[PDB]
Amino acid sequence: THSSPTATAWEIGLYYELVIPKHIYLNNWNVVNIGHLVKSAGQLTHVTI
Amino acid sequence: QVLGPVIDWNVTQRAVY
Amino acid sequence: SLRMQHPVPKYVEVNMTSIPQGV
Ligand SMILES: *[C@@H]1O[C@H](CO)[C@@H](O[C@@H]2O[C@H](CO)[C@@H](O)[C@H](O)[C@H]2NC(C)=O)[C@H](O)[C@H]1NC(C)=O
Ligand SMILES: *[C@@H]1O[C@H](CO)[C@@H](O[C@@H]2O[C@H](CO)[C@@H](O)[C@H](O)[C@H]2NC(C)=O)[C@H](O)[C@H]1NC(C)=O
Repeated sequence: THSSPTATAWEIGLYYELVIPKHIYLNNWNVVNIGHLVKSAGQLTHVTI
Repeated sequence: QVLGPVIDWNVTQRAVY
Repeated sequence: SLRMQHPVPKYVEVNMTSIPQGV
């Protein structure tokens, strides 16, 4: 906004985005599906939920 | 149309000695 | 002379547990 050899001035525009939480969850586990093998009419088959 | 197998993830049930 | 190898018994303990629904 101003530029002398002994003086300066600047302006900065900052925009902020604050997420407001509804609930916070701390003690958490990841799921790992393993399933089960089934041997049916000769064929081996992997079964999963 | 026959009834098929049942699975219940019980290890103790499938023990072989 | 006659060298031989006689088998002698031993064992290792192995515990196993289940995983309900396979999860
Ligand atoms: C898992 O399998 C075992 C073995 O089939 C079950 O344990 C038996 O339960 C019966 C009663 O329902 C007892 O009479 C037997 O003595 C038990 N056997 C042994 C080796 O412990 C067990 O109930 C099954 N189900 C679960 C959920 O564990
Ligand atoms: C692992 O478990 C086995 C069970 O088979 C232990 O075997 C026993 O070892 C002792 C010697 O300390 C023998 O006197 C017993 O007869 C064995 N028990 C059996 C065959 O039922 C073995 O010692 C264990 N190993 C370790 C490293 O702890």
